[PDB]
Amino acid sequence: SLRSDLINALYDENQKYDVCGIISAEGKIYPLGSDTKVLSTIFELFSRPIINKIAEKHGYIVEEPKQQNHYPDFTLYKPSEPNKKIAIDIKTTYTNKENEKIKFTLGGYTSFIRNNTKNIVYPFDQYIAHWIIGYVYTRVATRKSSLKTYNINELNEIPKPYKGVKVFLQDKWVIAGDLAGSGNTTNIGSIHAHYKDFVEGKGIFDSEDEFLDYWRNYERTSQLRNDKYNNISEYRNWIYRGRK
Amino acid sequence: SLRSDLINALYDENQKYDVCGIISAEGKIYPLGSDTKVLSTIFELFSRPIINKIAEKHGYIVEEPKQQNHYPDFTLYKPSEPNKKIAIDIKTTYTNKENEKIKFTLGGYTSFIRNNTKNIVYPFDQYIAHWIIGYVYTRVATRKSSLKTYNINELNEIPKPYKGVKVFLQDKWVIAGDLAGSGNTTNIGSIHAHYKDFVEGKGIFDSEDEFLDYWRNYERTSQLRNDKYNNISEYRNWIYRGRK
DNA sequence: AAAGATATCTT
DNA sequence: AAAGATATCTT
Ligand SMILES: [Ca+2]
Ligand SMILES: [Ca+2]
Repeated sequence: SLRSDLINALYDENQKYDVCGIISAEGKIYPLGSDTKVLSTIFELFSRPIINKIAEKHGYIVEEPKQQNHYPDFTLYKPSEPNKKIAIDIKTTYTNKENEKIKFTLGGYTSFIRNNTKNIVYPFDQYIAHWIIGYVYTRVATRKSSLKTYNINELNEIPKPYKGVKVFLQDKWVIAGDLAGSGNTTNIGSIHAHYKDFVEGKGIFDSEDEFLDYWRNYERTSQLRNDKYNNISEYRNWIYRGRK
Repeated sequence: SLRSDLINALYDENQKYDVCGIISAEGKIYPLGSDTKVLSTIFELFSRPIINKIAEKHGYIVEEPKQQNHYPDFTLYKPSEPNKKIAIDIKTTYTNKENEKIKFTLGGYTSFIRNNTKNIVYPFDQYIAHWIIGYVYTRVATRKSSLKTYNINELNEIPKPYKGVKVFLQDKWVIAGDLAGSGNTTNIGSIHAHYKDFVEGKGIFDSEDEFLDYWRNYERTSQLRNDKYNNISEYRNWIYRGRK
């Protein structure tokens, strides 16, 4: 399917190619930075061509946002089915060692999930799926990457800012956790778990209806949450009390 | 000086090279996206080797943050002058048509400017200068040719997501404005003016002491600024009255 | 954890 | 503008 073909293409492309720099039209190469900020940009650009290639094989148009603070990264849709749009968003995180627990931020809990047209390319009720493409890289220990430039014959001398990178495709609701991923920017937190848990889809929500309801009523601070719910157990108890 | 040599080298490099993609160690090239999240990253990486080359000719050490979430991008200093450190930060913004008015976010007003060791590589009082390397680009809409991968022999055929990149080097206090650059992430706002105003330093503050005092006492919300000051005129009146 | 830093944009 | 979106990290 579109999903199985996209997952296989992403696994493959990642296995084959290691991004190592930015290149000018003149052929001069500038090495990469160490932060997640440079690597989440690089992972998004890396996935673009793949997503477009797989979508075209399946008859889906691909549209990126026109505005800069909108979701999702990629909107897939057949022109004959306007309300079967698929949302694909790329998220990234790091580990210091290969097998520790990781976690992502999964977008806002106060924007398009509470308002049908807030910060989103198409009305939220036109989407039938919300997929996360998750990248995880292991930081290199060196905090002094290269400060020189390179030519096309020195490609294999360029220090890579990661040791290993893994990628998965999973539904957003399935890997969603019950604790905020950020405070002032109010992001859904994902589960806090090993990499295999995201691939396998071992979450905490019983359904996408429960995931949406949880995040739609989650309070912005601890103070407010202490009178309602802080976690999935307290949310289920809030449901028993009659949403009060 | 360090400064004059730095801006000549930045301006020259901008003029002679055009970034057009991310390259892998295998040689495959991925085209660029058109938003500031991508261009911000590319301009930082492009400037890194230039900053280090010029810094080294003046006998300055270049140190980058060891942790994410810390200012500044580049800390320059001599072993003989440890309390005369120079902070350099790269800021980027865009324009829809060449030469319209622009504005930048200049860093938090609630971190290192109010707490000497908050979110900064070195205590804030060891720095004697805070420079901004400002990048401005005109946005160019992505087309179909940006959605595939390229080989090195097609470098000059890759479509760029930008045009007319301009760069300046200026003191943070000199280009600082009196209105916040962001709400929930409490950043200082720069003046709102044309590129030449930034080059020439036509800001609203009379001194770096006034800049600092203004942003150290600026309240986070309009509700609170209503009773204090919202702009330079109100701040100067408040000061005239005895800070009340 | 919770809350607020890191940079910039939109309405 | 002011206020809160865009991603993700630290503490
Ligand atoms: Ca996104
Ligand atoms: Ca910075």
